[PDB]
Amino acid sequence: GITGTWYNQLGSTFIVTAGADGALTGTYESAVGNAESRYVLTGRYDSAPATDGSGTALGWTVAWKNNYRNAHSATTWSGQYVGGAEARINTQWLLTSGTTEANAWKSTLVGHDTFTKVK
Amino acid sequence: GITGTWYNQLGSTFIVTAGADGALTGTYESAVGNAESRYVLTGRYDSAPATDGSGTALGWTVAWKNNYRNAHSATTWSGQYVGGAEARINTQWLLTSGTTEANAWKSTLVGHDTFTKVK
Amino acid sequence: GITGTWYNQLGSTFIVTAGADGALTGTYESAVGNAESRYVLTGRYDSAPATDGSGTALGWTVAWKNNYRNAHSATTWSGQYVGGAEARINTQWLLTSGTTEANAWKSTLVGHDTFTKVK
Amino acid sequence: GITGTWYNQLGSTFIVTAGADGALTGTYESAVGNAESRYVLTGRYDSAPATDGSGTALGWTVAWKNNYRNAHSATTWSGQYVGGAEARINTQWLLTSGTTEANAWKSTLVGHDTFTKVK
Amino acid sequence: RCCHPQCGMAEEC
Amino acid sequence: RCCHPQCGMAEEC
Amino acid sequence: RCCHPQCGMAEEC
Amino acid sequence: RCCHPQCGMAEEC
Repeated sequence: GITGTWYNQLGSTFIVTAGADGALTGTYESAVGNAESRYVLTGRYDSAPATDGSGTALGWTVAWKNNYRNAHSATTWSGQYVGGAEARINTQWLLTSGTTEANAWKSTLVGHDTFTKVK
Repeated sequence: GITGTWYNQLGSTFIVTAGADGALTGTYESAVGNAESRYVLTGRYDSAPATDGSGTALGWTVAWKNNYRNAHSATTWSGQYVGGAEARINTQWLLTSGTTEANAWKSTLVGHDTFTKVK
Repeated sequence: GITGTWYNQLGSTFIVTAGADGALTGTYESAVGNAESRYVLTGRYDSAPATDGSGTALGWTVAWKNNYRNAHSATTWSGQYVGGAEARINTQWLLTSGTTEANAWKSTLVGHDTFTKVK
Repeated sequence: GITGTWYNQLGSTFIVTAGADGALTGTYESAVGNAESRYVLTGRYDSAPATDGSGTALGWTVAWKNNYRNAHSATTWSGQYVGGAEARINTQWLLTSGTTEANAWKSTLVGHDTFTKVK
Repeated sequence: RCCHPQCGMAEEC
Repeated sequence: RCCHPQCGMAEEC
Repeated sequence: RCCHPQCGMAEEC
Repeated sequence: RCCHPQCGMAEEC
């Protein structure tokens, strides 16, 4: 139920494939999805979740560098997949930028994204 | 400078290989390193950081399931690598557990880890 | 615009008074609001926010102890107030429980709440 | 054990008084302590913690505005107090800045501070 | 279902 | 308005 | 004391 | 270096 295209509420598109081994591989891109806006994503998920109605734990990372741009930062999303008619992936994320030692205290932003199968 | 063995203050060992393409691959295990305590880790890092003395942004994920155990959860670490005689990786992490809808509000723990090349 | 009753999406009610000095005082209670479910809250807000359309930064704390119950924990909400027809307070929170040194690593939960003037 | 002067690793000074009612009141200032760098702080703590060796949960807020300056932001610290010869307050914080709707996604920074009774 | 003030607890568990 | 990949940037700033 | 892989768990609880 | 009250700012930037 995880493999496929996901959309958040910020205009971003998440395309991912869930391997039988627990691997998550894919691309994170803008609403448009031009070459310069595509970034590699890699992650892991629980390939054998509980059957009591609990969500499926997962997480992935995207370093904001591709063959055209580099934002010297990386974001990690941590959350869970919930199946059903209204399937969604609820996450909280951490975006860390490369900084000098003096600015290390303000190097990390925190937020939350909800991804759905429909725009 | 990233490739190698890292140790945190909680008694965990992180062995990783930094690819030229920005990929991070490795294993996260206990201090002892027994087979049942080893988990696959995958992440990404900035393969072309700034040269103004800034750190290198990176992040990785570990889903807490291997061929022996399953904790139905996943942790993502977000932070930066700082080279030098006393090299280290300063991170903040998010640990999400698979939960029911009713317990979703308390599904995510937050913390911080500092990894060094020496125990 | 901050003084008054607020409701989150988890069945909680926030009653607060914003002082001219930047002080926030009030009570945090359940949907019902019985004596045993009421807790004291104290916080601070920017009493002279920008006029470029930016939100008003604020934060408050609630220690989960009253004259009847004690959960040995405290939550802090950090966010901003946005006025208008659909006024809201968007926050991210941290809930820390008192723990032994051995469990300190899992002492803090992170989440997000959105408060509105209408249920 | 909480009342008194505390110092973090960033060069900041925290002076607080813990009331019998669970209230925390004080001032957050720079190492120097000049008038323009002093800000009001208010919070809450567990006035009846467990006796099994667990820490004391607490939290406080500081809105970054005083009679001299205004940074249009507020920080909340959530953590626990641990008594003893080497007493300390271990915290994680959230710093939110007043932003426009378009910049709301990057309005909150996350970090951690450890306060001790000695510089 | 909720046993902590945070999730809107009303009845003690 | 958005100048970072995270907020859905398409056009460089 | 540790019963989760992240705190360095060696043996199951 | 520090231009925000939280990092111990003394003088304005």
